[PDB]
Amino acid sequence: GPGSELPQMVQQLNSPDQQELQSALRKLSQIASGGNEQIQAVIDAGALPALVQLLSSPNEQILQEALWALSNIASGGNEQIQAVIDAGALPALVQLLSSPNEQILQEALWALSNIASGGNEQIQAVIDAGALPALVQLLSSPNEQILQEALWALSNIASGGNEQIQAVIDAGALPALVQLLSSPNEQILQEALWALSNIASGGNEQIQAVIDAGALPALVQLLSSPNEQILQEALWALSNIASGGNEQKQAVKEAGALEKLEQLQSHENEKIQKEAQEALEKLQS
Amino acid sequence: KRKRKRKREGKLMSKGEELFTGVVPILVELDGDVNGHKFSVRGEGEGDATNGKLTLKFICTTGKLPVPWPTLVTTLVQCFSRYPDHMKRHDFFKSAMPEGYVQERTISFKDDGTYKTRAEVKFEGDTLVNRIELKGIDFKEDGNILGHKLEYNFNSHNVYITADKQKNGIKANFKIRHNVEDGSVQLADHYQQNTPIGDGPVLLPDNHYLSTQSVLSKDPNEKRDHMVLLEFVTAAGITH
Repeated sequence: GPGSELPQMVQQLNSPDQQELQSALRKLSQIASGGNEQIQAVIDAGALPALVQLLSSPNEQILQEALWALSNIASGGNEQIQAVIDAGALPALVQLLSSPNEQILQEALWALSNIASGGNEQIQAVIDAGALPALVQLLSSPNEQILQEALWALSNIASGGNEQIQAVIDAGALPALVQLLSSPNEQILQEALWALSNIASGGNEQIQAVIDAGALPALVQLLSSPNEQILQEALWALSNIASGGNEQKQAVKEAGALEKLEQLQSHENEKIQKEAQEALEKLQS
Repeated sequence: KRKRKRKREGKLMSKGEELFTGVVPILVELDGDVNGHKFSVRGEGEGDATNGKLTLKFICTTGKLPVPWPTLVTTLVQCFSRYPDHMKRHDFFKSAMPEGYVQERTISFKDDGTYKTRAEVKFEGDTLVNRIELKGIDFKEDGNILGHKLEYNFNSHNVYITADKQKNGIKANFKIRHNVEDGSVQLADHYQQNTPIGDGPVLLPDNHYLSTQSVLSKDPNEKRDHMVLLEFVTAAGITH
């Protein structure tokens, strides 16, 4: 697990010969795959600027290892996510969302999903790097895996402040998101529900933008779902959207969710029964 | 107040691990010749390593299969095994992706013939492909395999995985018990070797096992000789 020849590895990361660079990169990356204590030791040795410079490497095997190491670093604490941001990795990560190599694009998205799982200032850093126009594009992707990581990234960015929710809305994520509510795959569906629930937890205007995108009929159709998770999520989104004004409550009523909410109180579930009684009470004010 | 969900995508023990985070389309192509009886099989479906679930439909494109479908189950993608979070460092299979691995096997049917198989398991675009060559020798024409005396099922048991550090691969030796229609059992001895195709670093595991459960079925609207296969696979045998 813990090595003690790390400063020599960072010195080998800037080696003119490809083999002694790859060896140092391979061993240094495996160390970043470990615990948060191991991720500090690689940061403290100053591996970060060398790994960031490696995101512009014309070798795919170097690029893929640099990128994998950096996504594991971003899977650490909030000050370790900050170290990645501060090292300037974000513009190189956003440029890699246009890679013709699907494996590199996927590795970039996963790194981005990790950074955007940090603080609101770290979410903003991602928005400022301009990842939003690229993630909304990736929502049209025929690649199931790209679609999952792009929705995970957007769902995190949408858990931020209301201006950050608006950034996602103005990037036009909503039409692609409401389209994904009909999708056959359970996971991508749970992810679209996740992203929309977060957008619906914003200001009344942002709640209305969700309604305007045509999310309400699809959400009412998910209350008659066999899957307990999509059922739970369909009502989290329905409760969040009901937290708006009288217009944001009447829109829910007009969709037909009234009789649907009444039935989910006689349901055998214990979590869904209490979620339903907390939802219709919010709708009657 | 309103509730918000935020979560990191997580730590990855290998780059290849990430390529199985959702549902992955599978293609299986088999070229067979058992005792001179040439046949070809093609399977399509999906794999979900998150839950360890495979759903595939195999069709004999050459006509009638000369051998029973259960004898081909082991030959017809261990990269879709669910590796619990504490065992992710022991997943050789996903770690060898996308460039893939070579899977070689000798299957010895007790007091009957032997199958020699060579397969290339890798990604071709977003599809996980398993392209195989199988050669069968010394089979009894009135045996349980050539005479189709085996029941249409596949017994749930544990395959033990061991490292092969000198070949940068994996090895496994397990027995398969096929049920015979009369009431007896036809044993199939499996000797396996897996080696990476690429030159990238690979996850070499500590000894553990794969627990697999299989359901063989027939599509009612399928006139071709086929097999609908459902599998549940989980890695175990290494503690916290």
